[PDB]
Order: sequence, then C-alpha cells, then structure tokens
Amino acid sequence: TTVTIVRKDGRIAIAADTLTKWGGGKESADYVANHEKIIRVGDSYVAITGSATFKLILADYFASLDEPPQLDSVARIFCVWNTLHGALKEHYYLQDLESSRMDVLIANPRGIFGVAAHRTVQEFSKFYAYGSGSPYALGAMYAAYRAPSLDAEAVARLGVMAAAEFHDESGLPVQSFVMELSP
Amino acid sequence: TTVTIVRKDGRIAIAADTLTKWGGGKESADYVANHEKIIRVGDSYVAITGSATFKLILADYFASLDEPPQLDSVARIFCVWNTLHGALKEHYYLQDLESSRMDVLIANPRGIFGVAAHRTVQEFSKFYAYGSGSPYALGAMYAAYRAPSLDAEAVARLGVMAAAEFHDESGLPVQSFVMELSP
Amino acid sequence: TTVTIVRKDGRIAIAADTLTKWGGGKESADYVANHEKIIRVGDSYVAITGSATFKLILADYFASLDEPPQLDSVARIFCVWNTLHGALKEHYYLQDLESSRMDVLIANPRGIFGVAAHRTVQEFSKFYAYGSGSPYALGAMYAAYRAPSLDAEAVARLGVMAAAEFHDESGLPVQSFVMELSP
Amino acid sequence: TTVTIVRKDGRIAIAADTLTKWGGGKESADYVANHEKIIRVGDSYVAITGSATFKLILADYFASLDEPPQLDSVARIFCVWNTLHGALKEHYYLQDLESSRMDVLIANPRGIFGVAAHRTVQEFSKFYAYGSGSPYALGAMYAAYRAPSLDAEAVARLGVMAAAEFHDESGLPVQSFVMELSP
Amino acid sequence: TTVTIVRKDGRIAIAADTLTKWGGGKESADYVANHEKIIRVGDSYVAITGSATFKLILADYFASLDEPPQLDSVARIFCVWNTLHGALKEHYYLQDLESSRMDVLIANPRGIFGVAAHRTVQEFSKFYAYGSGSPYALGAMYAAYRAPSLDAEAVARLGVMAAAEFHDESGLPVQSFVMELSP
Amino acid sequence: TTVTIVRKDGRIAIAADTLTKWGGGKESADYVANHEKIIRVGDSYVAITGSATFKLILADYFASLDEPPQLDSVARIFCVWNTLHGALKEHYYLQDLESSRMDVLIANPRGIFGVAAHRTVQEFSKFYAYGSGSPYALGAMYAAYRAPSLDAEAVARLGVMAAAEFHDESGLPVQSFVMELSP
Amino acid sequence: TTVTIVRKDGRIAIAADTLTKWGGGKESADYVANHEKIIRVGDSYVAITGSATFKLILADYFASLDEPPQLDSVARIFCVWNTLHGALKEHYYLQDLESSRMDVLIANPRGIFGVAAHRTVQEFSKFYAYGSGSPYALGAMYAAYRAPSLDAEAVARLGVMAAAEFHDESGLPVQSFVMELSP
Amino acid sequence: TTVTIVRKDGRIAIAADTLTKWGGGKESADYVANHEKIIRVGDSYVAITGSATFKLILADYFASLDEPPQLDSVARIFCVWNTLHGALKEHYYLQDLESSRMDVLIANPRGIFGVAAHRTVQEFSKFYAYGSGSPYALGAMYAAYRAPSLDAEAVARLGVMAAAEFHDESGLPVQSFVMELSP
Amino acid sequence: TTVTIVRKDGRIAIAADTLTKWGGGKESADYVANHEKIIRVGDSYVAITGSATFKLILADYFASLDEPPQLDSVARIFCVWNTLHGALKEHYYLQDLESSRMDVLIANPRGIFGVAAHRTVQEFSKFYAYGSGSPYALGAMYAAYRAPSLDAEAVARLGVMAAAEFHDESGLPVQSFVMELSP
Amino acid sequence: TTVTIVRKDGRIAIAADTLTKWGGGKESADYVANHEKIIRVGDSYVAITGSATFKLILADYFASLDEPPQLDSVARIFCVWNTLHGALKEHYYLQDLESSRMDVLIANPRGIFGVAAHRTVQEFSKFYAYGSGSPYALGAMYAAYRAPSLDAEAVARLGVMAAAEFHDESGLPVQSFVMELSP
Amino acid sequence: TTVTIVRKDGRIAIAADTLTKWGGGKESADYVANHEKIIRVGDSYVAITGSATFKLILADYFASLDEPPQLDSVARIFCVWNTLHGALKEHYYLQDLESSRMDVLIANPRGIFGVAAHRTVQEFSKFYAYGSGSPYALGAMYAAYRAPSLDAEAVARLGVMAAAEFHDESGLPVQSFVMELSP
Amino acid sequence: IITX
Amino acid sequence: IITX
Amino acid sequence: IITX
Amino acid sequence: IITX
Amino acid sequence: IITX
Amino acid sequence: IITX
Amino acid sequence: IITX
Amino acid sequence: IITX
Repeated sequence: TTVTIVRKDGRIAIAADTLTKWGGGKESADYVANHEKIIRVGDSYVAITGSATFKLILADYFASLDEPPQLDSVARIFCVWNTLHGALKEHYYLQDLESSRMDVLIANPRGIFGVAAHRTVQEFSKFYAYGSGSPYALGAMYAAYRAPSLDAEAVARLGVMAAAEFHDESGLPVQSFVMELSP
Repeated sequence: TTVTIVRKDGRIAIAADTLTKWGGGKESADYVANHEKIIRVGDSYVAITGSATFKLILADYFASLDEPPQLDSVARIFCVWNTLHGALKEHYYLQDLESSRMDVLIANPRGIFGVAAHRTVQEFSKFYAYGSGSPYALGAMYAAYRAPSLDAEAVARLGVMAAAEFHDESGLPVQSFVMELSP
Repeated sequence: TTVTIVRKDGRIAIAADTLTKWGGGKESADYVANHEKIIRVGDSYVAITGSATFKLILADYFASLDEPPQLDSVARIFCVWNTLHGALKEHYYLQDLESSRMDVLIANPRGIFGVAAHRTVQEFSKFYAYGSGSPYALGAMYAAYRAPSLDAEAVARLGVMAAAEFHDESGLPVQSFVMELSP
Repeated sequence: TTVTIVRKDGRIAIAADTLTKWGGGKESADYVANHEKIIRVGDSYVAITGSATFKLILADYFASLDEPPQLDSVARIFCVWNTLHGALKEHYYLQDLESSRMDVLIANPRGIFGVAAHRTVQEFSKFYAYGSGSPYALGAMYAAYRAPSLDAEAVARLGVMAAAEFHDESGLPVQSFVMELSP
Repeated sequence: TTVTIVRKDGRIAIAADTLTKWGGGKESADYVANHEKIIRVGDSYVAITGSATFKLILADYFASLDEPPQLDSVARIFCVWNTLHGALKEHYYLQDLESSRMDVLIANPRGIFGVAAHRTVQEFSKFYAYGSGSPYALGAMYAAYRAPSLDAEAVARLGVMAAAEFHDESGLPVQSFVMELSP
Repeated sequence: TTVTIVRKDGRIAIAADTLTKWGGGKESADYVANHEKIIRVGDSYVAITGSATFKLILADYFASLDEPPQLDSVARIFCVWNTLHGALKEHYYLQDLESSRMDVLIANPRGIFGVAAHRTVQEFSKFYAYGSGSPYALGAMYAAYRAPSLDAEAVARLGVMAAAEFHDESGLPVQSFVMELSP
Repeated sequence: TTVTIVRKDGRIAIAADTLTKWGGGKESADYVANHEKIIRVGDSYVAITGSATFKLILADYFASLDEPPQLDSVARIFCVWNTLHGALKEHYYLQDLESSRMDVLIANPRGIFGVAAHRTVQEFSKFYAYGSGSPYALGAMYAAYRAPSLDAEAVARLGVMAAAEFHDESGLPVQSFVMELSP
Repeated sequence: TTVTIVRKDGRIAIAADTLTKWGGGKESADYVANHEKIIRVGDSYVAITGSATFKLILADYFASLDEPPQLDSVARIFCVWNTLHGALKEHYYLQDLESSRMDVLIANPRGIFGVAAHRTVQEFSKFYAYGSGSPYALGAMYAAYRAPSLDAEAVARLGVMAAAEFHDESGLPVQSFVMELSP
Repeated sequence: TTVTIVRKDGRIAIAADTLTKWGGGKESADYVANHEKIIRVGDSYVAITGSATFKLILADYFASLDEPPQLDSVARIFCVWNTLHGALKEHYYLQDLESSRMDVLIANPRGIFGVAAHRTVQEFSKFYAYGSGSPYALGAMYAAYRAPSLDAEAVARLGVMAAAEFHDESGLPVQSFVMELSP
Repeated sequence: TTVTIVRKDGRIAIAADTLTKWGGGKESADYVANHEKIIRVGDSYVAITGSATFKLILADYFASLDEPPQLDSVARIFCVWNTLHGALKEHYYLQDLESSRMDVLIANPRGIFGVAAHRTVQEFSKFYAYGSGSPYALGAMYAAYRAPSLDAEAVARLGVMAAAEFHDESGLPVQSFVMELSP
Repeated sequence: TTVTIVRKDGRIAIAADTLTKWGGGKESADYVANHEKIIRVGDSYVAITGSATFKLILADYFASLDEPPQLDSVARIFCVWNTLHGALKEHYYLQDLESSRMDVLIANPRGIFGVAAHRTVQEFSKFYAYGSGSPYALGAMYAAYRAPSLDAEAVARLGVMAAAEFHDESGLPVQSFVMELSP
Repeated sequence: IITX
Repeated sequence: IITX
Repeated sequence: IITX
Repeated sequence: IITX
Repeated sequence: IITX
Repeated sequence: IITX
Repeated sequence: IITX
Repeated sequence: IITX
C-alpha cells in the first residue's frame, strides 16, 4: 500500500493506491468492488495501511461512538487512538509499547497528520507517505512539491503513482480527495 | 479445496470441488456421502475452505441464531463474522489479528462476497476463488469470463475443474448453484 | 490399530484388530483380557483409535449421561462430539481447532459414520477405515467390496487382516459385529 | 508413485502408475508424453520410485555399460547397485550407509526382486510394492492374490489401482508388463 | 516469472513475461532494455525461470560449444543438462540430487519439453508452464486449449497474461515465439 | 549509498552520494578526502555500492589488466564480471549463485548498465538507481524524467538528493558526471 | 536521539536534537511540525529518548494529575517515576527490574537530573547526555565545559551538534532551553 | 582503546591511550612496561586497535620485509594491507570480505589515513578516531578542532582524554607524536 | 561495584567505591552528585551492589515503615529481607528461590553482616566484600588485616582501592564509615 | 591455578600454587608427586596456567630444540611463542587469532614477562598474576608491594596464598623461586 | 556440602562440613560466623544441603508452628515435608513432581532418615550421605563402618573428612552431633 | 487433520 | 492474510 | 523437485 | 517503530 | 537478488 | 541498565 | 547463588 | 583475550 498526504497553497489532499495483496496474489480494483483504502470519519479522511481488515474495523468502531471524534490536533488524535487500541483488543481480536498494527494518514481542513503503529502521532508540514510504497512516493513528492503547476492533489497522486510504478504492493488506479485549508 | 464465485449477465453462481483430504489420503465423493462444501444460510450460499469441521460448525452456529443473518453487504458480513469468531472460540474450540482459519465465499442475490481468515470481507465485481486450488481457478475464469457462450455457472465450474486437473487437493465432481441477481 | 466399517447389501458391519502397543512392545489379545477396541453405545458400535485410555473414557462418559445419545446423523454425531470434547478437557485431563486425539468409526442400523480427531464427522457410502493400518485396509476392501460372495462383515474383517499382515501396529484376532440396515 | 510386482502360476508381472508430482501439482499422463516409470534393462524391467530424474539416469547409465548387467540374483543385483551408487555420485550429482534415494522393483524371468534406497536387495516370493502408495497396493494384492481368476498381471495392476484410488501421489493409467517364469 | 509452452494444430509456441523483480521492486520492460527471458539456441527456444543471471550464463555457455546442441529428445536434453550442470559449478559459481536452480521450457520443431531444477526432463503433449505464475497459466490454458479460434501462440500468451493479471512476480508485455511442427 | 544513472536527449549521466557509514557512524565528505564512489575505468564510469573496500579493489584490479576492459554491452560486462568474481576470491579475500556483494552502475557513451551482486547485468533504457537509497531516487527520477528543463545530469543528481533527504545511509554533496551518447 | 543537560555559572540548560527516525528513514524537523523532544512539566523541562510516543504519553499523563509534580530532588523524581511506570502499564500499553523504556533528562532551577529506563535517578553536577548520540555529546561537552566564553546553553547545544555531526540517529536543528539556577 | 589522528595548520599528530584490558581487568601503564599502542614503520606512525597481539605482529611483519613500505597514499596502503592480510593468515594464525580484525590510524608527513578491519582505506581531511572510545574522541575533537590555541597534537590528545574520561576501555596516560606536514 | 566490611580491635567499618556504570560508560563521582552506595537505616549502614535503582528503593522502603528495622542478628535480617522481597515485587516492579538481585553488606555496632541475592544472610567474623570487585578486595584485606598499624576503616578502604586499581567496574573515591563495636 | 611474578629491590621472584583440579575433584600436592606448575627453560622460569598437559608439552618441546631459547625481551618471547603455537598444532594435537590456550608468566634475570593465550606478550614493571586466582593475588600484592619488610619472593608467595584462601581452584603449598636482577 | 548420618551400636550420629561456596569463591568457617549446616528441630537434628538460605527458612518455618513436628517415622516426615513445600512456595519464594530443592538428613533417637528434593523420604539402616561430597563420604563410611574402634560419630565425621579431602565444595572443620538410640 |  |  |  |  |  |  |  |  501507498498512502500520501500533502498540504500546499491553502489546499490539503490525501491519496492512496487501490491494490489488495494476498501473498504474491494481486486483487486489483478491477476485481474488488470495495477497494478504497480511505474512509471518511467526520470531516476527516483516514487513509489506512496494514491488514485490509482495519478499513472495516475503523468504520465499525467510529460508527459506534456517540459522535465522530475530533481528529484535528496531535493531542486529540492521540487520545482517540489510545482508546481505539483498547477496543481493538477487547472487541476486534487484535493480539516496548504494544502495536496497533496499522499506520494511517489523517487529513482534514485543520491540518495533515499521521499515526503510526505504536501510536506515534505526527503533524506534517508539507507532505508525507506511509505504507511499503512510501519511499518511492516520498522521492516523487520531494521532486514535485515546489512545482508551481501542481496543486496539492496532483502531488499526492503523483506519490502513489511512483510507488505503483516500482513496487509490487501498490497498484493503480489512485483514489484521492482534496479540501480547502481552514483559516 | 477450490471454491469459486462468479457474477455475470444478471446471474450469480458459486461452485466447489468435492474432495476431502486426510494427509495424502483422498476421500472422494464416491466414498463420502456428505461431501458438499457449500451450505445454505438464509438465501445465501456459503462455500468453505479450511478444516472440514467448519462446514458443520457454521451449520450448527447459524441454525442456533434467532433468525439467519443478513449477508448482503460488506459491513453486515463483517459484523456477522466478528461475532462468529468469538463463538468459534467460546463454543467450538478454535485456538496481528486472530485468525478464524477459514476462507469462504458467499453468494446471494444482492452480490458476491468473500471473507478471508482474518475477517477481511471483500465484495467482488466479476469472479474470484479461494482455497489452495485458487490460482488455477482464477486463470481459467480469466480466460473464460468474457466468452459469450458461458454463463456465470459454467465459468464458476470451469474454475473448479481447472484446479482439479492440476492440483492434488481438489477433486471432481463439482457441486454448484446459480441464482438471479436482484434489482 | 486398524478399524473398519462397511455397508453392503442391506447389512452394516464394523471391525477392529486387538493388538495393544506400548512403544515397540506388543500386548496381544492372548495377554490382555480387555483387548476389545469396539464399545456399544445405545444401538451403535464405536470403534476407537488412539490412546487405549479412550476406550474407557468413552464408556464412562456415555454411561454417565441421562440416556445414551443418538448417533445416527452427521449433525447429531457432531453435537455429541462437541460436548464430549469439553468433557474430555474438564473431567478426563485431555490437554487450528483443538484435537480430541482419537478417530472413531460408528456403526448403527441407520448408517455408517466416522469422527476424526478435529471433529470432522463423515457419513460413508460404502466402506472406510481409520487407524495407522488404514491404508492397507482400504486397499483390501477396495479389491473385495464388489465380490458377490463376501458380505459386509467379511469385507470389514478382511480390511483388518490386511493391515495386520503388513503393519506392526495391528494384530489378530479381529473383533467384528454385523447388523441389518434399517428401512 | 506406486510400483508393484507379482509372481503367480508361472508368470511374472510388474506395474506402475503414471502420475508425476511437482509439489501438490499434478502432471498426469495426459500432459506428459514420457510418463512411463518402468524401463527395460536387458530382459529385466525396472520400476522406479523417487525423483523423476532417476528414470533417465538409469537409462543413460545402463546404456553406457559394455553389455547390460545380469539382474537375476540377489548377489548380482547387489554388485550392480553398489557400483551404480558410485556412479550416481561421480557422474550424476547425487549428494548409517549412504542412500541412493530410489527404490526399485526388478522383474525378469528368473525372479522378482527389489532394491531399496540403502541397497537392501530382496527377492520376493509372491508380491510386493514400493512407493508411497505401497501399503494400499499391498492390501489390495493381499486380498486378490489367491483369486483363481486373476493372473499375475491383473493382481499387479490392481495394486496400483488401489493406490491411485486413495492416495494423492498415484494416478491412472497403469502401465504394466508380463512374462513367463523360466524353468 | 511465468513461462509457457504449447503444441496445437501443427504449431508450437513458447512465451514468457518480461518483468524482473528485485525484492518487491519491479523492473518492468519499460526500464530494462534486455528484458527477454527466452533465448535462441540452435533452432530451439529456451525460456528461463530463476535468477536473471541464468539468461546470460546459458547464452555464454552454449555460445562456447563447438556447435549448438541437439535439444530435440528427452535423452539428448538430459545429457546436455547433466554436462551443463558441471559447468555451472566449475565456471559460473553455482553452489537428494544437486539442483541447477532453474526451470526451463524448450521449444523446437521436433517437440516441446521442460527441464526442471533437478534435471527432470519431460516431453509435453499439449501445454505446460513453469515459474511462480505457473498455476494461473495452467488454468487459463486448460480453459482455452480446445477453443478452435485460438492457435498455439494465442494459448501460450494467454497463459502468461493470466499470471500477470493475478500474481506479483509476472508482468506484461508478453514475449512469444511460434514455429511449425516438423514432419 | 545511492547511485543513479540516466540517459536522456543524447546525454548520459551518472551520480552518487558521498557519505560513508560505519554502523550508525557518519563519515561525511567533509572528513573523508577520498569520498568519491565513482571510479573511471577506460571511458566508462563505475558507481559502486557495498563495502567501501570495493572502490579500491576494482581500481587495483582493473589497473592490473593488460588494457582496460570493454564495458559497452551486456555480454561483455558479463564476462568481465564473471572473471572479476574469481579474482575477488583468489586475490582480494571475498568469501544459489555466489554473490560478488556489490551492485554497480556503469555509464559510457555506448549505453547505461548495471551489475547486481549475483552478476545480473542489465541495460537500462531511461534511468535506474542502486543502493539502499534507491527507491527514493527512483521516485524522484520518475517525477522529473520528462521535465523538459532537466537534462540527464540534473535528473541523476536529483535522484541522489531525494535519497539523502529521507534516508540515513545517503549524504550530500552529490558527485556526478555527464557525457554525450555516441552515434 | 541526543539529549543534553548542563549546569554552569549559575545557569542551567537542556537541549535535544529534532530528528525522528523510522527505520533508516529520516523525518527531519523540516517535514514534521511537532518535532520537539523536550516537554514542559511544571517549571521543569523533560527531554525524552526512546519511542516517539513517549513525548505524548508523558504530556497526557502529567496533564491528568491534580497538579504537576515536584521534580526537584532525587527522591521525589523517584516516586513520580515509580507511579508513572504503573500507569504506563495500566493505561498506555507498555509491556531484573521492569523497564520504562525511556531515558530522560530533567532540568529545573533547583538542579539537573536524569532518569534512566530502570528508574535509576541521578543528580548531575556538571553535565550529562542520554540517547544513542550520547557519547559524542559527552566528549564535546568535556572539551568545552571549562571554556570561559561558552555558557551552559552553548555547551548543551554543542553536545547535540557533535552527535548530529557523526551519528545517524541525531539531526539538526537543536532545540534548547535555559534558566537561572535558583538561590 | 582510543586512537586519534589530526591534521591542522601544517602539522600532523597521532595519539593513543595506554590501557590494556583483560575482561573487566585493567592493566594500566603503571603495571605494563610495553603499554605503547603506536609503532613506527618507516617514517609513518601506526596506532592500533584490536587484540594487543597485533602491536607485535605488525612490528615483526614489517621488520621482516626487505625495506619498510610506503604508506603515503590510499592505493599504496591498500596493497600493503592486502598482502599483510595474507600473511596474518599464513604466518600469524588469524582465522562479505574477510576481516583483518584491527583498525589502525596511520600518520606520516604526506597525510593522515585509516585502515579499517575490512581493508577500507581512508584518507582524512581534518581528524578522526578509531577504537571503542572513538565517538567520545570525535565529539571532543569536533568541539576543539577550530580553537586557535590548540595545535594538532593538543586536539589529538584531547580526543583520547575524553574517551578515558567516560569509557571503561580507555585509560591515561596518553601517548602522542607530532610531525610537520610535507610540501 | 566493590563494597567491603571489616571488624577489628573493637571497631567496625564499611566502605564502597563511587563509580556508576552504564554499559562501558563511566559515570564517576565527579559527574554524579548522588554517587554514594551506602545508606543509613537506623543505626545500621547498608552498602549496596546491583542496579543503582536499589539505593533509592531501599531508602523509600525503609522510610515507609512504622520504625526502622532491627538489623542486628542473622534471623532478624532474614525476616526483614523476606518481607522486603515481597515488596520489591508488589510495589517496585522486580520480576531455585527467587532472586532479590542485590547483594548488600550491613554494619552496625552489634556486628557485621551480609545478604546475598537469594536471601542468604551471613554474619562475618573478620572481613568480607561483595560486588564484582570483591575478589581483589578480599586479597588486599587478607594481606592487610593483621597489620597492627591499620585500623578497621583503613582495611575496609584498602579493599575498595585494590578493586578500583584493577577492575573496570570500581572507581575512586572511596566512601567509608566507622563505629565502635558495642559491649 | 594462581601464578604470580614480582620484581622488587633488585630481585625477581615467581610463584605458583600446587593444586590440580579434575572437575570439582581436588588433586592436592599430597597425592600428586609432580604437582609443580613452574618449569625451568634455560635460565628462565615458566609458570603455567591452563590444562595440566601444557607443563609436559612445553618441557618436551623446549627440550627438543637445538639450544634453549632466549626469553628476555618482548620481541623474542613473541617469536618463540609464534613458532611454539605451530608446533602445538602440528605435533601436540591442539585444535580472531587462534588461541594457544595457556597463560604463562616468565621470570629471568633480565626481566619479568607474561604471555597470554592469544600470544600477547607483556613486560611487567612491578608485579602481575595469571590464572583464575589472579584477582585475589593482585589485590594482596597491591597491598603488600611497598611493605619494606617483604622482599620480591614474599610478595609473590603472598599473592598465591590469598588466592588459595578464597578460591577453589588454588591450593597450598606454594612453590616459588627467586633470582637477582642482572645489571 | 557433605552431610552424613550413621547408626551404630546403640548410637546415632549426624555430621556436616562447614564450607560455604559462592561460585568458585570459598567462604570458610574462619570467615563466616554462622557456618553450621545442622539445625535443631525438637529433639531432631536436620542437616541441610542446597542453597544456604534453606538453613534460615527451615529455622523460621519450624519456629512458626504451634509445636515442633514429629520427625520420627517415614510417614510423618512425609506429611511434614509436603506441607512445608506449600509454604516454601506461598511464603518463602521458591519457584514430574515439583522439587523442594534441598536434600536433608534427619537424626533423632527413634531413627535416621533422609528427605530428598522430590520428597522421597527414606529410613536408613546403617549410614548414608547427601550433598555433592556424598559419594566420597559413602566410600569412606563403607570402609570404616565395621571397624570396631570407631563409634557412630567417628564414622559420620570420617565421611565428611573424606569429601573435604577430595572435593571442592566441602571444607573442614566438621560439625557433628551424637545421641543414644531410644529403646 | 481433515481438510476441504 | 490480506493486506493494504 | 519432481517425483514419481 | 518511530524513535527519538 | 534479481529474479525472473 | 545502570549498575553499582 | 550461595550453596551448602 | 587481551585488547587495546
């Protein structure tokens, strides 16, 4: 999987590839209807790496809360994820610090963030990428980020394309979203 | 085992081989009366790979619920399976995420689905196959899917035949079912 | 051990060898009084492979129930065995799915069945055999099953004799039983 | 593989299955032209189990000798095989006693023999079988050997059929040969 | 890699994918000029699976012989390969029977053949495939082989396409060759 | 290390980073005078990854030959490297196919090539990169390759910069060379 | 990470690098907004080494207490940390004496202190450093500590710079803080 | 051990600690008469880390050559060391590339060099250090190198002192030498 | 660590070194303010070896009791330590008999004692030493104990000095205490 | 074993204990006639630790040379030992640098020396000790070395006594020798 | 440790050595005041082998009972010890049958007994010994038991002396006790 | 161990 | 074991 | 590894 | 596994 | 390790 | 792991 | 680990 | 094993 996130010129974008792997087996978007790796949670988008099951777990989990959570600051995202982890263990059969076994990027109008598997929450200032395709994506976005003809969404998508070009765990098409940075 | 599932021209079909293995021992349908690997659950068909015991476990489990479950959307299948897993552990002596140790395909008139052992639920758009015979079946169905003289059930069965031709864990006859896609 | 079961021309038969092993040590029926590996449970006969202790456990267990169980359909045998397993663990010190560590064949007038160690219950249509002597028995019964001069019991016993001829875990005499198939 | 050999009523017969395995992959006689596992060496027939490469190695090796070897007594077969082993190591890249990694049956008019992988040479008095299917075959031939309507070749073939019926490393058709016992 | 070989209606064809892997890295034919996995050796074609280095080794090795070898019968191919193996060890730094670490298909007008890594040489009667994509290719060719509108080369190429569709070690374009069967 | 190589618009370029690592220790170009990872061999440039010792070994080895070698075709480079390997073992204390433990890119006017540690020689058609920084570089060059304002050398260098931006085994400055493609 | 702490001429200073590592991946302060490794807790500063998640855990934990803790004597720091450890286990999913898996330096006006991962609390008299860059920092501060033109903060920062110069787990910019020693 | 080497303002200096370790045992210069870790070889000084035996081996080896070797360029030092290695193996009982198990710094008027255990030869432009005390020494020299009152020898020695201050494998006194850089 | 204890001519003395280790890292008394390894508990002195954390744990633990404990007979010290051990496990996160992981010497006017990590309590009659430096200390005190010019405290200190002279886990200065033996 | 060596006031002495161990078994000088661990070689005394067999090997080896060797400088002792090692391997069945598996002290009028198992040769300036009792001996000699009433031999012997007092691999009586330092 | 027990001519005696070991370290009775390994419990004497801590545990434990236990028959000693074991686990931190990790001899006027670590209680008829010195002691007592000039106590002590003579875990002086056999 |  |  |  |  |  |  |  |  490759997932990317970019913040540039008053816009925020998030993108992902659409290939599912089962061993060396490829399950492309052409065979799997529910191939999207980005879910909506409130006005945030959450792009997910890891076991494909986590897409459905997070959807179910966030759905079950009284209201959706605020995912717009590092401390907030941290609490949400610390609680989540307990729930992964108590309800969803997950097995130094324990791992939640997924890395996610989170985009909303207030900022771009990431949560890694040991609940390290980071806020990013320009772009980043998670997933095994991530270094190909980082290189591509490093080359394109200051291109004045490429908006945040073009850059995000370019990251994913680069990873799908060279790495066997990423595949086109690219799914992506874009929003205005809030003031 | 090979199990297959196909959706084509308004019809949905599901198929399975009939061979049971015990080591290198073969228990063909000619020696085993209860050789069917597909069960009915409500108006769904469920084709099972894994230990032969799971056929009976699912039959007993689903029979024991107040009414049979809706297995017609990804989110629904997920809940059913997440509950099921708990029951496999509490009542049926099952041992990153825990594994349910079975992969199944699910056909009903509202769609074709799969659930893999770590509760990854997928909806399929044309065809798919699970089981050790699965890649032989995928190739065969890839070659035959657009043949205009082969309906969904022919394609499903052809998948199983291909696997039985070349792999020592699949065997003829093929058991299959077909239904109309709903509107 | 070899145990066999046959269904032919309106009769059902079950057979077993009588040799007990302790390592390479042989405890033949000539030295062990209670050498029978088939027990009666209701109007069913149950032939046991595995630790010799299971003969006694099943006898004690089934004796302790309110009435003996119905063992005449695949689903029924499955429930009986799933419960039994829990008892092996709670009362009798047994240690993907957990194993009950025994394979048994079950004969009664309504049919011939088998339960393998992971509770796979099968109904057989002609003959089968469990135990380490089992392939020798299968071959012999394959050759003899359609012989018109050999009734179900002859075929069952022949299976055991073949195993005792060639394999060091099976030994003569053969113990066997025969009954009429019900209408 | 199953290979069998029988000596009965002044005739000698030898048989083999025709299935080649590559993992769980099946390469049946229908796909492989050179599927025969018995080769001719002088007036002897040699049925081979083990790596498929040994068919060709023996053919090449025996071809390369001044004349073909006498394979008609236990001591003779032993010398032939002890020499052969050295040649497997010096010319053909083979790796308590060292193993030649193949078991063979040898039929000629002077008798029926076997050589196992550690150069144990045996002469058989009625019938025998080598290969992973061997116990199924031994049981079937035990049941059929004294049938007065089944000649040596029928019995040999029946052995192979039994193995192909129940074991995943043997497959039909059966290749067989028959000859008169000499005086 | 997937390589395939087919013989049908007086023509013989051989095919291969073009993707090179370095870990999970993909080196497609679009980045690598010398991406062909089939080489010419006399009037034979040799399609190679295994380390990419073997393409060049064989080319160098066969080039160095007095004339190119006859590869048109099973025994002949065997000799060629037994000698070759020694050379892989003495000149090219290769490390039950030793392995040559490559599986190849060989096509010429006199027939279609394969050599697996332990020098098992087979002649094929309809089609076959080697490489990690091989079972997908076998299934696809099984489904298409009797299609009257698909010649040998179409079937060969279809095999490779199927594998590239579903497996992460195969990639398009397909390289293929065709010849007329000789009389 | 990151090394890159590019061929674009009639020019060929090659580049490398300049950081040496000893564990987590960094030896930057600011402390090490002989920090160049590209050497000249005839009119070729050879960029080296692996142990730093190989820079000096290749320089010594190629220096010792009667004349420098032709490194302008895949077959040629292969021979040169097959011989080299023997020399690494016999004179320079190096320890399926054996590994030469270095990956190198080779640029000259006749083409751009790579040799990986198991002597896989590739000719590249647009760009490539070796070394642990290689995927970052590949992404960057994928994004910049078709930029009409960036010549082959800019692209090569951009690759290395991307790797030094994100990976702890690569470091600026970048060393690079450029030449005209010959006609 | 490198963190340093210094006490000199009536001032106390504390410093840290800003580089985050994910494997060999570098996440510099230029990409990560929340790159600070020092947090404020009452009038103390706490510089943290270990998993990046601990920055957020401590911030959350200390925030949750009735008031912030006194961290101005060895015994006090010890109690705070012994309680903290229990909380890392009960609320934050941490796994001779157990380890808290983090080493920290603590600066306040009443002194300079450290707590290592097995709750060894030390008070320092001149300077110290924790983290994998620590020995480079110790050497640099040893050389500079008595320089009369370098105040406590210059020395602290020099320590971090030295580590970033030579070690791949530390990176500029340096974040630092300074306070007056109390009377 | 710590050894250091510095080049500054037309002078070159080299230094070493004097402590020998045997386990946790310390053998200081006060108990060992021959505690010097630097030897003279021609007009070079060679400071040695590793087993204490290597001091004597190099002294004996270099003494045994026709004349002492030129150690004043990277390529030259390399040849000397590549030959040396062979001798360590053939005469002195030493056991990717093989290791010579010693790291040395080499000072002469034409430059400052290092040779690491896998014969990586480096030329240094300002200063460097080898041995377990090396990072403490690097930090100290980083802080002091541009101090205008500290000549090359002061800086070299300061490195060793820093290591002896904080690390249990280095000990005072410091032995050092200085020479003029040649023109 | 070295700790010593001596009883001679109506006086009792106890001593310790002052060096703290972190790996091969040395934290001398010159850098660590709270370097004392002896604590006061009632009118007893307790010298501690083991993890540095135990100094603080014992101080906290003994402080927390109603009154300080009597440590003046073997049976008493034993009860105190058996209770302590339980508290190390329940409050302080410690992990044939279980080990308390510390060795201590105890001096008071009624006698000199030791407690080893498995709660072996000993009373000493002349002198003893614990810690890794202990054998060096025992030898030195064996040589000096009967010197008529060396009082108990001189001997105790001499033990520590000897260890610091030759072992890398002990370091000067020596901290010591002396008291009158009671009547 | 403990062996010691001392140089003081114009005299040189060497000493050893006399206990032989076989496991936990003690073979004291009272049961073993040839219990001496010091041998004479020219005008040197050689005290040996290690296997008891080395006493005899060295005696036999040195006896076999043309004349006894000079053992009076570090370089000379080194050559003698490097040759010796080769002989241990070629004639006496011994098995980074190879180990000679013995540590020895060497006393003669020109100095006091030691050779450790990896041929590290040291010249000592006051005293030293080898063997498992060595630290006890070092401590004792540290305490006694400057005592004006104890000559070199008293100090040497005191070292051995200390070790025998406290350690189970050393035992009295002490064997010792003394000589005048030469001018 | 060696402990012995003897019953002869109307007297019973028990003996033990007095050496404590800590590794290879010896703690003789000359340094340890509380060196006695025999304790009194009622009118029984209990000699203990194993960890030194058990002396104090048993003393504390037996002291804590309402009255001391009867240790004068095999069944009685067994109950006492079975209860004891539970207490070693619940109160004293001890970790086929579980082991109590100590072997003891018990003497009283009604007989001589032993309890081994798995609670095997034996009554002895002449003499016995436990502890690592035990076989030396058994041999000595075997030789001396029928000597008419040696009473039970002489023989018991002689056993301990023999062990101290030859084994490194036993040491003089011997502690012993004697009593009259009751009538 | 019986499998599908 | 299905992955993203 | 192709077997019979 | 993100480390400071 | 470059594979076909 | 800081020791005494 | 102090033994008798 | 003696080391520098």
